[PDB]
Amino acid sequence: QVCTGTDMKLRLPASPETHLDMLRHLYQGCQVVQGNLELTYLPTNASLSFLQDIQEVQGYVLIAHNQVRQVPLQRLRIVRGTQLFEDNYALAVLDNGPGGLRELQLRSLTEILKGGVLIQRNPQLCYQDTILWKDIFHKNNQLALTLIDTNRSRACHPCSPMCKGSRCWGESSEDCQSLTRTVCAGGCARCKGPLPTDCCHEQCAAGCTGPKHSDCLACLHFNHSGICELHCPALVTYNTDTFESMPNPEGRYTFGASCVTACPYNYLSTDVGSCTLVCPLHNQEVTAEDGTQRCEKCSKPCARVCYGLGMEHLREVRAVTSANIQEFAGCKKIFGSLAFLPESFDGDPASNTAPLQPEQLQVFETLEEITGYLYISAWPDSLPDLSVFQNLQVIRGRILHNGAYSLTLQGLGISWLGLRSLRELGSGLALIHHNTHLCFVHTVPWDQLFRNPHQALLHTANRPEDECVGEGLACHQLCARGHCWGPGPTQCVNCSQFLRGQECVEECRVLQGLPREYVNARHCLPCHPECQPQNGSVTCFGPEADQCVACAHYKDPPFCVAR
Amino acid sequence: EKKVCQGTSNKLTQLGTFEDHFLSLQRMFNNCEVVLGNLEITYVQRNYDLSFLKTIQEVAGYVLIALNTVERIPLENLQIIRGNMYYENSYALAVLSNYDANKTGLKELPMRNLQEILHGAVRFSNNPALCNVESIQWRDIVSSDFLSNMSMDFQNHLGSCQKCDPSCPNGSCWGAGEENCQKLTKIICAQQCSGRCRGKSPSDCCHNQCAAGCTGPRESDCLVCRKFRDEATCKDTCPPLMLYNPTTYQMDVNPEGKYSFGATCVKKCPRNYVVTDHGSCVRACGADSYEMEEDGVRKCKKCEGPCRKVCNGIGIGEFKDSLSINATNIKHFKNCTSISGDLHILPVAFRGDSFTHTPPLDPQELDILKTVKEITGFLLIQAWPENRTDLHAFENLEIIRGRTKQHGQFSLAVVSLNITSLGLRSLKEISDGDVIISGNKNLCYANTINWKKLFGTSGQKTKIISNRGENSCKATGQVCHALCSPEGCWGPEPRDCVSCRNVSRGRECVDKCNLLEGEPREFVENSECIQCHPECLPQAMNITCTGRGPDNCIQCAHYIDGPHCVKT
Amino acid sequence: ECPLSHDGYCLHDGVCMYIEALDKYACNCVVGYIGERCQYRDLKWWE
Ligand SMILES: *[C@@H]1O[C@H](CO)[C@@H](O[C@@H]2O[C@H](CO)[C@@H](O)[C@H](O[C@@H]3O[C@H](CO)[C@@H](O)[C@H](O[C@H]4O[C@H](CO)[C@@H](O)[C@H](O)[C@@H]4O)[C@@H]3O)[C@H]2NC(C)=O)[C@H](O)[C@H]1NC(C)=O
Ligand SMILES: *[C@@H]1O[C@H](CO)[C@@H](O[C@@H]2O[C@H](CO)[C@@H](O)[C@H](O)[C@H]2NC(C)=O)[C@H](O)[C@H]1NC(C)=O
Ligand SMILES: *[C@@H]1O[C@H](CO)[C@@H](O)[C@H](O)[C@H]1NC(C)=O
Ligand SMILES: *[C@@H]1O[C@H](CO)[C@@H](O)[C@H](O)[C@H]1NC(C)=O
Repeated sequence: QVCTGTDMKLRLPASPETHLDMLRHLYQGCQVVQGNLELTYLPTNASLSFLQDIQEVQGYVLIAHNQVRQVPLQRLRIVRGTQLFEDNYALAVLDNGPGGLRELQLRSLTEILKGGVLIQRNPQLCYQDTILWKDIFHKNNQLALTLIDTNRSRACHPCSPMCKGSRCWGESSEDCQSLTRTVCAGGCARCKGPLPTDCCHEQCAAGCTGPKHSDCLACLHFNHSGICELHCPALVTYNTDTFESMPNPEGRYTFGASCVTACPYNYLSTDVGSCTLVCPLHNQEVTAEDGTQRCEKCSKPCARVCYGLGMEHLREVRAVTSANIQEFAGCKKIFGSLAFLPESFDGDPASNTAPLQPEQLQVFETLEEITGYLYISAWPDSLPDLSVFQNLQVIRGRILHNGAYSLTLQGLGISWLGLRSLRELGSGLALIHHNTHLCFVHTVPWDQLFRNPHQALLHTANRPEDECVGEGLACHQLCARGHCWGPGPTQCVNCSQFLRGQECVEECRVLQGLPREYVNARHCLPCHPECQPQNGSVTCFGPEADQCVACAHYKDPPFCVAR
Repeated sequence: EKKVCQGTSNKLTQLGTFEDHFLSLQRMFNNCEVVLGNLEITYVQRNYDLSFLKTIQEVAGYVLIALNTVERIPLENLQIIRGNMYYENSYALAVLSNYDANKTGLKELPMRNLQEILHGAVRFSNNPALCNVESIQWRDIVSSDFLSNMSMDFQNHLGSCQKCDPSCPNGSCWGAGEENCQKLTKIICAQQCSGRCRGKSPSDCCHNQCAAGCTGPRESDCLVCRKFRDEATCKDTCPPLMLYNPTTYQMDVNPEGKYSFGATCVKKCPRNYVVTDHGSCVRACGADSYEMEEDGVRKCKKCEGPCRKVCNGIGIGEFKDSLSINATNIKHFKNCTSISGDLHILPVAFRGDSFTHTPPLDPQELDILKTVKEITGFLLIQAWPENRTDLHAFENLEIIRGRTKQHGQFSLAVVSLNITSLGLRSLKEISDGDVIISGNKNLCYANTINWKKLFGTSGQKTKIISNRGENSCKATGQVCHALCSPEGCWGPEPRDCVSCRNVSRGRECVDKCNLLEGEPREFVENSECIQCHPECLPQAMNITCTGRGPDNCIQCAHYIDGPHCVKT
Repeated sequence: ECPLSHDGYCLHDGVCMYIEALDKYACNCVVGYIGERCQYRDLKWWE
């Protein structure tokens, strides 16, 4: 029920046919949004049934350029606003508009911690100006920015007469806003009614149901096991009797705005019990042999480690050019992401930026792990696959392109992928669109690459089935269950036979063949060539030549040497 | 400024007569507010005054009022009882059998400002005459966790007691005068916050870490803290040094972050405590650790490999109740280098114990204490055999950190011994604590130590008096030493001067290491002439060895390999 | 006063006492010591 949220400020979607499908695969079943609740460029007849349970948004809520009649966010409870759209805005409803937003229907929304409201350029909405925004806002941001559109170009009905105050979001009777701040008495921050007895706990944020702290509507700082307060229980208990430190059994790990038992994959844990995406300085990401990772303190120098895009060394640049190709010299783990923009292969005059070459990508050969996303939008006509990323093992995806994607391919001349050793896609999605030559798009085992239920392939506008059957675009039968990458037999992810040099072969040359190879549990490896070939028997057993029953020329006690 | 009061751990023990114990109680608890130990009020007679108990504000242990005779114990300004130490494993406030043969003991106990007890319970027993204590409800004081084990009784018979104050709710008054009733802060209070409060208003209750009420919703207007005490405020956890930064995405300096030294948060740990990565001043680190300094201050890191053995010492860990080292626990100190605790050499180990059924300590086992090197806490030596002349069991005692101190002040106490010289040949630094040498019979060489260059922490005295006398070691059997500095000498043997001026070869000091008329030739290095390379031929009235290495000689012994003097 | 099961329980010539008001076994130290079993010397003063 935890999703990471997108990062589309105002840009156009990369694929309009799979954008609603992207929101369906991500925002379904979410209740706590770690990032941003963004709804950009949604046309009419859009099934928005995946939005009926989102409650907590840690960043801003954007509804931009949409043509839907209504946005069902009636269960939206709290907008924390840790990341804001503009400098001082947290609820931005822009440029929506027969189309256009009819009613907002934000019933349970009664708390915004940081940020303001920007409702602008929406000539289909009625009740954006009659909402008391001081009831929703916190005490610290009472002087917030409350820019509300005035022109509506549609005269509609007033509010429902069953509730007083004329504070309604739409036309329904159960839709009008209940005051939680301007109805309280004394110094109550949030309350249910005007009585001082019905005031809420000081750690409740969006109201409460009872006076206790375990039944808030939304909580202010940190939640664990239904109990929420300011300070999260850490893993270190400091006993002030004999002045000692103890591991706390009841300490929970800080995850976003909550405290969980163990925070999931692609969230690196620290010593203070506050897991997040990246670790600070003097810390190395190590593996705790359990599928998860937990960075601790490193040694004394800790000088050099490989960084990438979206990090300390590279902030403003978006693509990999020849200026930042020396920094990836032979590193096996890029901290950050990789993006190949179409401007990276273009020569810009008066800038001394040389375009890339196909012989320059061989520095990415020893790459095995990417902590961010992999974005490719331009590819030369030299080689039609991704053999320069063939040793890439895992893509973590802690930094995502547009907050949603971790493996993006935009308009390439690629025909088969060729990502052989790719075995784990951590976070995000996988978008493939407008590739008119890529046939092998559904033969990849994407379900074996996934680790979260919010992950799915989004493919469109690729090479169809009719151009892949008559043209012979189908690999060998060695790839088990159709899990295939390219037409060669060397790119099966899991074949039921042995391996001769990262290539699935049918039968090892043990009883036959001019060289002799020994049999591994999954591989098939060549041993020393001067072992005597046994005509109809098991010849070789190990890499050292002493384990042969007979050798060629000389018999010495260590091994068999030719001279 | 909340002056530190040490407390007493001498439960139900009369110290001498009644007058001597009363003078010790008046001398111990004179003008002290926060009691880190235990408030034990025992054996106070009728015609005495207890005004010095008016200044005690809070106690960090149990409060044991037992076997008294005075009619009034003014514990008026006592605010909170922490209850860190338990009396009967669940009890903190124990008033136990305060009655004479006339059954007229403690008539009233005016605990006016007492509003909350965190840990422990309340036990009242055998109080015939006791006014305005039976009407006090204890649901306001004792929390809901430790409410089950408490029990009390009241038998008022022929006490001639008057009426409580009707101007206070629920009839609960501590005394008999005006505004002498219980300032209850729990039940006439809204349940809209889990902390305390000051009135019946719902939106006017205290902070979560403000225990025993407050004077406002801000954490500065607060009487006492609950877990940690920040400067004039109360916090649950004062923040570390380097937090996150949303701008530079790196580590940022502290706006208000400090360390954690016990109940308070200070800016810097002392030089002997271990600075952990979480920013808390600790005495001992974790069980899988390695105490080693990184940059000046002492730290602990995760040890690799075997991580063989650490010694808990006396007082903490497994040996918390054992009061001295003896013939039973010394076998755990065999392969031990760093004492992470205390060391008590008491006369119970040499006389034998009939209660705990332990054999007497073999005096030859004290050489096992030769193996250890340092003490984090304190050293209390009150026993030594009559035949051995010097304390040679602590020859390799390098540093005493003084983390745990005897009565909160003393760190090195070699008292009531039969020694003629201390013999601490490697004691070079005492990081914390006071040093007393007193009560000894024939121990000189004590005023010629000059302890001011031994400790580095300022504000520390020493107490050396009535040991031997300056005119007693005047004879030829006792002298400090010649040829060395008068800074310090530990014994009559020449290996006992602290700072030798001329020659400091090993542990001993001599006339001179001979560069002209000696077969070993030792080059001077930092006023410590040590033996040079053994394959160097001694010269005739010349400088033989210049420095450390085979390339510092003129004529080699056997063979010449360039500048080196090699055997083969 | 106290029986032979608590003989030697108290140190430094402090006499054993039996408090019948609480059914406890206690010490009476000589002038100069401190503790539960009269096991510590008062270090804040002489000797
Ligand atoms: C010599 O050194 C001995 C240490 O090795 C030391 O022995 C200790 O004597 C103490 C005297 O009371 C004991 O408290 C201490 O630990 C005890 O071990 C018992 C083993 O069964 C436990 O049953 C016992 O538990 C309870 O004991 C009493 C009962 O009233 C409580 O007061 C106590 O709090 C606890 O609830 C306790 O754990 C013991 N240690 C060892 C390791 O044996 C001996 O006294 C020394 N002799 C001297 C100084 O003369
Ligand atoms: C605080 O955390 C608790 C614990 O997870 C939340 O309780 C869950 O609420 C959802 C509502 O959709 C239920 O489906 C779960 O079954 C609940 N879990 C448990 C263990 O009860 C709670 O919603 C969080 N927020 C607040 C404001 O209390
Ligand atoms: C207690 O302290 C006060 C402080 O002035 C002093 O006058 C008094 O003599 C002290 N009493 C004892 C017994 O030390
Ligand atoms: C005191 O109450 C606790 C409940 O927390 C219980 O576990 C314990 O047995 C009780 N008795 C004691 C400490 O003697």
